[PDB]
Formats: sequence, structure tokens, C-alpha cells
Amino acid sequence: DVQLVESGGGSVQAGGSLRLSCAASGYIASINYLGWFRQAPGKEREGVAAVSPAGGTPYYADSVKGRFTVSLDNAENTVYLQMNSLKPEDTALYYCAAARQGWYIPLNSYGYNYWGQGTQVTVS
Amino acid sequence: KVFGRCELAAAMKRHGLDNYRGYSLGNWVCAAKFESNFNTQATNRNTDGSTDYGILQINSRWWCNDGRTPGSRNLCNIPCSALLSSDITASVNCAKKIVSDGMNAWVAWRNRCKGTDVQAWIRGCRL
Repeated sequence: DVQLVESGGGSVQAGGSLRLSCAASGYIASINYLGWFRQAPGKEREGVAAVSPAGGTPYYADSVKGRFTVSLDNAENTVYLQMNSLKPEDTALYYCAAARQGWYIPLNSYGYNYWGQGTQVTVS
Repeated sequence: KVFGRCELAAAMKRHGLDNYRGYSLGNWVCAAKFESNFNTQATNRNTDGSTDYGILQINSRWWCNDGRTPGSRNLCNIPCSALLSSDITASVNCAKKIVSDGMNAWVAWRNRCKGTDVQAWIRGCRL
């Protein structure tokens, strides 16, 4: 009932920045967490950042906390991932995901019910 | 989404709940009626830290993992968030598991459905 469309990916140089956006459409009211998960080739996915739309509380992977910022625009049901001070380790496919109520570990993909196609982020 | 009785009956029938484990369809519709009043978004938090989710108010201690319930067995092998889908699939699949492992599991069913003409719940419905 929810569609997630990411955009903003691309290749940047270490230290550079990128702003990923994820537009949610559909039964947006059913979304409790909008999050970003990333996965490098052949590596396990990692919850990067997530935010609960209603209350705006953000959650961050320690590796990006204090570096990346996640922002949610409830007016547009879009969540953004401001990727600042990008490092090679940030290279990965970044998936937007939405979890309905019933899942309370923001950076754990298990309870996310909707997924975007994943936008590639490459840091050289 | 708050299902209509018949709409839910049809959905449950579509999900093979009619006579599932020998429980006629009305049992499931009735259970849903008293568990959530057909509200797919129904949630009830319990003092034990578990929460009952969805149209069939499936508990997070044993059946689904909501990530905040201690002693989570997640026997339905699903995040509880799956139970809040507008479609009843996850709830039905889990309910099938709950009943496989009697519908008494739904105190609501045992108390408001069991012993009544549960099939009344599917009457008037195009099934």
C-alpha cells in the first residue's frame, strides 16, 4: 500500500556529500518509520538512518551518526539522507524502507515492510 | 483499514480459512470482529510489554517480533509490522500457525465466538 522511490544517488569523492531522497506514496499514514538501509556488494545490509514521521525522532547507525543526517518532510512524505563527509566505507546501495507500526528497531530491516529500489552511492 | 464483515469473510475465505484446521469461516470472522472489530490497524499494548497487532490481535510475545517485546518467539516468523498490513495475509498466515500449534488462543474467540452460531458471521456475504 506504500511505494518508495529513491533518488539522489551517485558517485562522489571522499569528503564529498550527496543527498538521498525517498518519496513515499500510498498509505503514508501507515508508516511508523522511514529508514535508509545500505548494502555494499556481497555485504550485509546496514540500517543507516531512520525517522518516525509522526514524532520526527531520528535514529542513526553509529558509523554515520554525527555525520549523516536524516530529515523527513512530512508535507511531501519524503525522507532525506544528507550524506556529509562521505567516505569510501559509505559506498553501497542505499535503500529507502518504511516500517509500519509493530516494528521498533529503526535500524533493523526486519520489520520494514516497504522497500525502495535502492539508489547507488559510490565514494572514491 | 477497517474491514466490512463480508469483505473480511471473503478475504479470509480467499486465504483458505474456511474450515482451516476444521474451523468454519465464521470462526475467523467472528474472532476478527471481537479481537479488532475488523480493524487491520488495531493495536493493544499489554502490561507484559507485548502488543497485540492487527485484525486478529496477534501477540508480539509469541507470534511476531515487534522488536520491543521480551521473550519474543516470533513463531509466525514475521515482524509484527506485517500484521498491520491492509491486506490480511500476514495475519491470516500467522493465525493459521497459531491455530495449528484450536482457536481458543483468541480468548476473544473462545469467549465471544466459540459456542455461538459463528457461521452467522458469514451470512449475507457473497462467498
